[PDB]
Amino acid sequence: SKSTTLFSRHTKAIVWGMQTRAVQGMLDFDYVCSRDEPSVAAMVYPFTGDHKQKFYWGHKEILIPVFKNMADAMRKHPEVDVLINFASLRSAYDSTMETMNYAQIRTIAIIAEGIPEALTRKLIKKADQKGVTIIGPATVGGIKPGCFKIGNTGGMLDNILASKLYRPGSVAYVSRSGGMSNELNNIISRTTDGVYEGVAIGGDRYPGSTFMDHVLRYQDTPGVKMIVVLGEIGGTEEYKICRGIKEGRLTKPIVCWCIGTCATMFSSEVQFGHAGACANQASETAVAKNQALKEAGVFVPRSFDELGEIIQSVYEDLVANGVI
Amino acid sequence: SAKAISEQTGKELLYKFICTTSAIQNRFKYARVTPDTDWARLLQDHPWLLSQNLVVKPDQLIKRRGKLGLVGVNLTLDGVKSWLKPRLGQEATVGKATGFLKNFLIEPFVPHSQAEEFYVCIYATREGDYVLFHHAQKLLVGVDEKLNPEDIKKHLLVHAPEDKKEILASFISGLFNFYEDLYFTYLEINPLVVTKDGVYVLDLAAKVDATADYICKVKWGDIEFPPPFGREAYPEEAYIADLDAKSGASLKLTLLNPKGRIWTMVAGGGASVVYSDTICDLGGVNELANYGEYSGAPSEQQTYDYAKTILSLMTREKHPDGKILIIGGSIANFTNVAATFKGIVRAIRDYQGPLKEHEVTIFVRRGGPNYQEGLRVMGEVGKTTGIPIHVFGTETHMTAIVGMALGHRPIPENLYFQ
Ligand SMILES: O=C(O)C[C@@](O)(C(=O)O)[C@H](O)C(=O)O
Repeated sequence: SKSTTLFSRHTKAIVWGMQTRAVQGMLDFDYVCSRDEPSVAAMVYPFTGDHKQKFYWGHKEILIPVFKNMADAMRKHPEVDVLINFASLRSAYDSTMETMNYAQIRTIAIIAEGIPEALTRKLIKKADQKGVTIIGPATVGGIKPGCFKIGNTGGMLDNILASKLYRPGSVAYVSRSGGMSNELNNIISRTTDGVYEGVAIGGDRYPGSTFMDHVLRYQDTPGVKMIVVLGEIGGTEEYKICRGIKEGRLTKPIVCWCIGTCATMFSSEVQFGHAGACANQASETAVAKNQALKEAGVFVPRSFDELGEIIQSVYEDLVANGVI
Repeated sequence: SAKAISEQTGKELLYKFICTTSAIQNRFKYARVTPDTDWARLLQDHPWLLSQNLVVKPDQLIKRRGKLGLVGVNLTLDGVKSWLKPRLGQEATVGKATGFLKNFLIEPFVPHSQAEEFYVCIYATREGDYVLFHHAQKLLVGVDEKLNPEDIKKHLLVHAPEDKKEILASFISGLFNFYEDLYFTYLEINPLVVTKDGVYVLDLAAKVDATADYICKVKWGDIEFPPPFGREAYPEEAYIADLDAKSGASLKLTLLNPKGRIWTMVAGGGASVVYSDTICDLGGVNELANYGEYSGAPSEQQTYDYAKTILSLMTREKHPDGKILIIGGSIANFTNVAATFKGIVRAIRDYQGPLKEHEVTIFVRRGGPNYQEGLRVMGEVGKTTGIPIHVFGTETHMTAIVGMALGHRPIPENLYFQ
């Protein structure tokens, strides 16, 4: 694993792409989170010339610079340590590799779906060399209430407010699905004191960072008291949680459910929507992972339908013992 | 995602593009047989079919063909025709999948000893590509490493017959470079044969990373990705796949049972699977017609085009108990629910006739940007068409509508639109 802490209420990011709606959405979040400053320092968009774009900080109109060249944005905004990459699948590899020539960048989000797995492996290799945390590809991103939200994650203000995403509770999560990450925002806000941090690792076969990369960050974060994982059929990554618990490395309660139990009932092989969501062996099915996690001490509900109930029971037990 | 290719596709690419000091024999000496084959015309194109005995086997993404008794070995042409008579067109169950044997490959028999047979496999992991050799040796080739003949001799060919090390190493080096250049993720040759006359590829299975089409289209040409054995390929699936190709947004459709009475049109790669899980937990696996999803803020026109495909497909033949459509999703991050539900609502309008003939009941649950207006137009399209539509929002648990639609729980009217 790499850095325990990716974002804070001082995080400054560069957004690669002309994504004014996502940026303004980030600023709305920043505002109700009572951040001192917008989380977006600059955008990079090579299809336009240098310019400035109008956004709103509350009711006040502000200007955020847009740079044709990454080097100008980096040089002019040395406070930036996060880049969010909305480049199309065709150019996300090259713009991400280029980002990683800038030592100031410690975290990158890669949004695009459809990046070849062999290119992502090379991005992962370079990120691992440099200690850069990659979130994605093929992800909406993630959210750290009070601090920072990646792009479209969490949507508009009405949802930020309804799911209490403007201040951290005690529950951290990691999901393979972005849409379901926002459903977890909802479930957790209703059953606990709320999300402390959530990450959507994306649906590709080789995520830039895995379940266990973030689970470990959560184990090591004092403000986190329990951890929720939405796994999925395909690959073996969830077994690393079992191992982490067995080794005594993971000690906070973990609630996990793996989606894709239906595939055990189909007569033929089915590739689901996520590029990584296809079991190449019996161990990679959701049924197998769910059973293994349960046996290892993970709180596993009977099905998705009972996830909220087990989260709340674990949460209430932690309150009862003074942990929360 | 990674998609299997037929043995014939893999061999065509291998024979065209592999660079090796080795002399590969029987290049392009294969013939495809279907139930529509004109055997005289087949023989005109492939005179070598008479020149020596033959091997015949299906080429349909069936694995372990030898251990299934599905390989006819060392046959004359008359022997092959006789071998095909009870197989060509027959049902076959392999594992738990059932399909028709419809595509077969004929190739020359190569006489050889067991000690001239070798196993080679390359497969992708996170940490790089493992190369397997057996006469077992296995080597991880890291993401930035080359695989030279001397690396193969050193790490993999320890036990190989001394007089075959040079040609094996040359072949496997070229094979690995071909694996990388054409964006393979899995390539197995079982067996590779090396006799005094050179190298023979008797067998091949492979997957390529289909997302690399924009890099590889020149080499791949018009490459075919067949469905897995046990399913058919349908034109509606190809229509959606072509839409999916044209946009950042994700549009996916897989037909599981075209006669099934339970259809889904769910937003999100995650939620679609959860809805599908729930349907099967409640006993509906044999009536689930499809898996698919839309996600990533598709336009209203994209959703309409997706929806009209579904609605077309569920109004082909009637079902005694009517049909259900599950229009579900999470609370979306940024997909515009009003724009997308307006597209679905317009498809429903255009199909309201068929949808009433087939006794369709629609259940909706969705949150997200503008979801309140999306839920309203769904409610309005039901009232204006006669189609029963039950509409729920963020205050209903995501999957509760599955239990409702299959009769396991009552419909709570006190939750409509919230
Ligand atoms: O519409 C959905 O339910 C999925 C999604 O598009 C969203 O807006 O939440 C998700 O962010 C994704 O990008 O797949």
